[PDB]
Amino acid sequence: IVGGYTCGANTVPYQVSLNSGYHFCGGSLINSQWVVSAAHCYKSGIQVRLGEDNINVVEGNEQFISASKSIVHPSYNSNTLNNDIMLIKLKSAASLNSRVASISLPTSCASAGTQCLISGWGNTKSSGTSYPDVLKCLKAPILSDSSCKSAYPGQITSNMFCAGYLEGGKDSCQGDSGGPVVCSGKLQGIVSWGSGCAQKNKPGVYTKVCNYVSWIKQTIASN
Ligand SMILES: [Ca+2]
Ligand SMILES: [Cl-]
Repeated sequence: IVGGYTCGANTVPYQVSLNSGYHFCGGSLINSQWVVSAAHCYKSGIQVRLGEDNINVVEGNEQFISASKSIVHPSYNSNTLNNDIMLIKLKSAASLNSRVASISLPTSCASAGTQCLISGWGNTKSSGTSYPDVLKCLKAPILSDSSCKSAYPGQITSNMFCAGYLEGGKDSCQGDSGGPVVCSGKLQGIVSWGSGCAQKNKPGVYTKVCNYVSWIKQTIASN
Protein backbone atom coordinates (compact mmCIF):
# COMPACT_ATOMS: atom_id res chain seq x y z
CA ILE A 1 0.00 0.00 0.00
CA VAL A 2 1.57 3.35 -1.21
CA GLY A 3 0.28 6.57 0.51
CA GLY A 4 -1.83 4.81 3.17
CA TYR A 5 -1.40 4.70 6.99
CA THR A 6 -0.79 2.13 9.78
CA CYS A 7 -4.24 0.49 10.24
CA GLY A 8 -3.65 -0.31 13.92
CA ALA A 9 -3.09 -3.82 15.36
CA ASN A 10 -6.09 -6.04 14.46
CA THR A 11 -8.33 -3.13 13.25
CA VAL A 12 -8.91 -5.27 10.07
CA PRO A 13 -9.64 -8.65 11.74
CA TYR A 14 -10.69 -10.28 8.37
CA GLN A 15 -7.22 -9.47 6.80
CA VAL A 16 -5.12 -12.67 6.53
CA SER A 17 -1.48 -13.08 5.40
CA LEU A 18 -0.82 -16.07 3.09
CA ASN A 19 2.58 -17.49 4.06
CA SER A 20 4.93 -20.02 2.28
CA GLY A 21 7.99 -19.29 4.57
CA TYR A 22 7.27 -15.52 4.04
CA HIS A 23 4.17 -13.31 3.54
CA PHE A 24 3.49 -13.46 -0.28
CA CYS A 25 -0.23 -12.47 -0.52
CA GLY A 26 -3.26 -11.08 1.35
CA GLY A 27 -6.63 -12.81 1.79
CA SER A 28 -10.04 -12.18 3.48
CA LEU A 29 -11.60 -14.58 6.05
CA ILE A 30 -15.27 -15.02 5.04
CA ASN A 31 -16.03 -17.81 7.59
CA SER A 32 -14.10 -19.82 10.26
CA GLN A 33 -12.77 -22.31 7.66
CA TRP A 34 -12.63 -20.30 4.34
CA VAL A 35 -10.40 -17.51 2.91
CA VAL A 36 -10.99 -15.51 -0.36
CA SER A 37 -7.80 -14.40 -2.22
CA ALA A 38 -6.55 -13.78 -5.81
CA ALA A 39 -6.16 -16.74 -8.24
CA HIS A 40 -2.76 -15.19 -9.15
CA CYS A 41 -1.78 -15.84 -5.44
CA TYR A 42 -2.17 -19.64 -6.06
CA LYS A 43 0.65 -21.92 -4.85
CA SER A 44 1.35 -25.09 -2.79
CA GLY A 45 2.57 -24.93 0.86
CA ILE A 46 0.15 -22.14 1.99
CA GLN A 47 -0.18 -21.41 5.71
CA VAL A 48 -2.99 -18.94 6.49
CA ARG A 49 -2.01 -16.44 9.17
CA LEU A 50 -4.94 -14.75 10.97
CA GLY A 51 -4.82 -12.15 13.80
CA GLU A 52 -1.66 -10.62 12.29
CA ASP A 53 -0.40 -7.07 12.67
CA ASN A 54 3.46 -7.23 12.53
CA ILE A 55 4.04 -10.32 10.30
CA ASN A 56 7.70 -10.54 11.53
CA VAL A 57 6.83 -10.60 15.33
CA VAL A 58 4.53 -12.98 17.33
CA GLU A 59 2.40 -10.43 19.31
CA GLY A 60 -0.18 -13.00 20.64
CA ASN A 61 -3.61 -13.16 18.87
CA GLU A 62 -2.11 -14.96 15.78
CA GLN A 63 -3.63 -18.18 14.38
CA PHE A 64 -1.42 -20.18 11.99
CA ILE A 65 -3.54 -22.70 10.05
CA SER A 66 -2.47 -24.71 6.96
CA ALA A 67 -4.71 -24.65 3.84
CA SER A 68 -6.38 -28.07 3.26
CA LYS A 69 -7.70 -27.21 -0.25
CA SER A 70 -7.22 -24.32 -2.76
CA ILE A 71 -9.89 -23.73 -5.47
CA VAL A 72 -8.86 -21.32 -8.28
CA HIS A 73 -11.92 -19.97 -10.18
CA PRO A 74 -12.70 -22.46 -13.03
CA SER A 75 -12.46 -19.56 -15.55
CA TYR A 76 -9.32 -17.91 -14.02
CA ASN A 77 -7.19 -16.71 -16.99
CA SER A 78 -3.55 -16.05 -15.84
CA ASN A 79 -2.86 -14.10 -19.12
CA THR A 80 -5.59 -11.41 -18.58
CA LEU A 81 -6.18 -12.03 -14.80
CA ASN A 82 -9.90 -12.35 -15.72
CA ASN A 83 -11.72 -14.10 -12.75
CA ASP A 84 -8.70 -13.42 -10.44
CA ILE A 85 -10.34 -15.12 -7.41
CA MET A 86 -9.44 -18.22 -5.36
CA LEU A 87 -10.93 -19.91 -2.27
CA ILE A 88 -8.74 -21.57 0.41
CA LYS A 89 -10.21 -23.98 3.00
CA LEU A 90 -8.31 -24.22 6.34
CA LYS A 91 -7.20 -27.61 7.81
CA SER A 92 -9.12 -26.61 11.02
CA ALA A 93 -11.64 -23.83 11.82
CA ALA A 94 -10.29 -20.41 12.92
CA SER A 95 -11.27 -19.60 16.52
CA LEU A 96 -13.41 -16.47 15.84
CA ASN A 97 -12.81 -13.46 18.19
CA SER A 98 -12.55 -9.62 18.02
CA ARG A 99 -9.10 -9.89 16.27
CA VAL A 100 -10.06 -12.82 13.91
CA ALA A 101 -13.51 -12.06 12.36
CA SER A 102 -15.19 -12.85 8.99
CA ILE A 103 -16.20 -10.16 6.41
CA SER A 104 -19.66 -10.44 4.75
CA LEU A 105 -19.85 -11.14 0.99
CA PRO A 106 -21.75 -8.69 -1.23
CA THR A 107 -25.52 -9.04 -1.71
CA SER A 108 -25.08 -6.64 -4.74
CA CYS A 109 -22.28 -4.74 -6.62
CA ALA A 110 -20.95 -1.42 -5.32
CA SER A 111 -21.12 1.74 -7.47
CA ALA A 112 -18.49 4.30 -8.39
CA GLY A 113 -18.03 6.79 -5.55
CA THR A 114 -18.38 4.19 -2.79
CA GLN A 115 -15.47 4.65 -0.32
CA CYS A 116 -13.59 1.38 0.35
CA LEU A 117 -10.84 0.23 2.77
CA ILE A 118 -7.89 -1.51 1.04
CA SER A 119 -5.28 -3.12 3.39
CA GLY A 120 -2.11 -5.27 3.08
CA TRP A 121 1.63 -5.78 3.87
CA GLY A 122 2.62 -4.84 0.28
CA ASN A 123 5.26 -2.35 -0.94
CA THR A 124 4.82 1.26 0.37
CA LYS A 125 7.07 2.79 -2.45
CA SER A 126 5.90 4.09 -5.94
CA SER A 127 9.66 4.33 -6.81
CA GLY A 128 12.04 1.72 -5.22
CA THR A 129 11.14 -0.89 -2.52
CA SER A 130 10.09 -0.78 1.19
CA TYR A 131 8.10 -3.61 2.89
CA PRO A 132 6.24 -2.77 6.15
CA ASP A 133 5.94 -5.44 8.87
CA VAL A 134 2.61 -3.87 10.11
CA LEU A 135 -0.71 -3.79 8.18
CA LYS A 136 -1.21 -0.65 6.03
CA CYS A 137 -4.66 0.78 5.15
CA LEU A 138 -5.94 3.03 2.33
CA LYS A 139 -9.36 4.69 1.92
CA ALA A 140 -10.08 4.87 -1.85
CA PRO A 141 -13.22 5.30 -3.98
CA ILE A 142 -14.50 2.88 -6.62
CA LEU A 143 -13.80 4.69 -9.95
CA SER A 144 -16.22 4.89 -12.93
CA ASP A 145 -16.26 1.82 -15.23
CA SER A 146 -15.42 4.33 -18.04
CA SER A 147 -12.44 5.84 -16.06
CA CYS A 148 -11.15 2.29 -15.45
CA LYS A 149 -11.30 1.09 -19.15
CA SER A 150 -9.71 4.43 -20.35
CA ALA A 151 -6.75 3.86 -17.95
CA TYR A 152 -6.22 0.25 -19.19
CA PRO A 153 -7.68 0.12 -22.73
CA GLY A 154 -8.57 -3.46 -23.72
CA GLN A 155 -7.72 -5.04 -20.30
CA ILE A 156 -10.73 -4.33 -17.95
CA THR A 157 -13.44 -7.08 -17.97
CA SER A 158 -16.91 -6.95 -16.32
CA ASN A 159 -15.06 -8.94 -13.53
CA MET A 160 -12.69 -6.01 -12.73
CA PHE A 161 -13.09 -2.50 -11.22
CA CYS A 162 -10.64 0.35 -10.54
CA ALA A 163 -10.30 2.02 -7.09
CA GLY A 164 -7.98 4.91 -6.08
CA TYR A 165 -6.82 8.26 -7.50
CA LEU A 166 -6.09 9.12 -11.19
CA GLU A 167 -3.72 11.78 -9.70
CA GLY A 168 -1.82 8.78 -8.14
CA GLY A 169 0.24 8.82 -4.90
CA LYS A 170 -2.20 6.31 -3.31
CA ASP A 171 -2.58 2.66 -4.49
CA SER A 172 -2.13 -1.05 -3.71
CA CYS A 173 1.27 -2.52 -4.67
CA GLN A 174 3.34 -5.79 -4.81
CA GLY A 175 2.53 -7.93 -1.72
CA ASP A 176 -1.08 -6.62 -1.35
CA SER A 177 -2.39 -9.15 -3.97
CA GLY A 178 -5.41 -11.24 -2.82
CA GLY A 179 -6.12 -8.70 -0.05
CA PRO A 180 -9.52 -7.13 0.79
CA VAL A 181 -11.41 -4.15 -0.65
CA VAL A 182 -14.26 -3.64 1.89
CA CYS A 183 -17.02 -1.09 1.12
CA SER A 184 -19.93 -0.61 3.58
CA GLY A 185 -18.94 -3.79 5.51
CA LYS A 186 -19.01 -5.95 2.30
CA LEU A 187 -16.02 -7.66 0.49
CA GLN A 188 -16.44 -6.03 -2.95
CA GLY A 189 -12.80 -6.24 -4.16
CA ILE A 190 -9.72 -8.52 -4.27
CA VAL A 191 -6.31 -6.79 -4.91
CA SER A 192 -5.65 -8.05 -8.49
CA TRP A 193 -3.28 -5.89 -10.61
CA GLY A 194 -2.22 -2.51 -12.00
CA SER A 195 0.63 -0.67 -13.82
CA GLY A 196 3.26 0.37 -11.31
CA CYS A 197 1.96 1.63 -7.99
CA ALA A 198 0.36 5.05 -7.29
CA GLN A 199 1.26 6.23 -10.86
CA LYS A 200 -1.00 8.92 -12.50
CA ASN A 201 -3.99 7.45 -14.54
CA LYS A 202 -2.90 3.90 -13.40
CA PRO A 203 -5.33 3.11 -10.56
CA GLY A 204 -5.44 -0.29 -8.81
CA VAL A 205 -7.49 -3.04 -10.55
CA TYR A 206 -9.58 -5.29 -8.25
CA THR A 207 -11.53 -8.56 -8.79
CA LYS A 208 -15.31 -7.67 -8.76
CA VAL A 209 -16.37 -10.06 -5.91
CA CYS A 210 -20.19 -9.42 -6.27
CA ASN A 211 -19.83 -11.36 -9.61
CA TYR A 212 -18.58 -14.38 -7.58
CA VAL A 213 -20.96 -14.60 -4.56
CA SER A 214 -23.07 -17.48 -6.09
CA TRP A 215 -19.83 -19.39 -6.96
CA ILE A 216 -18.29 -18.64 -3.48
CA LYS A 217 -21.41 -19.87 -1.58
CA GLN A 218 -21.98 -22.97 -3.85
CA THR A 219 -18.26 -23.94 -3.52
CA ILE A 220 -18.13 -23.44 0.32
CA ALA A 221 -21.41 -25.45 0.66
CA SER A 222 -20.07 -28.39 -1.47
CA ASN A 223 -16.54 -28.44 0.07
CA1 LIG B 1 2.55 -11.24 14.13
CL1 LIG C 1 -8.04 1.88 9.73
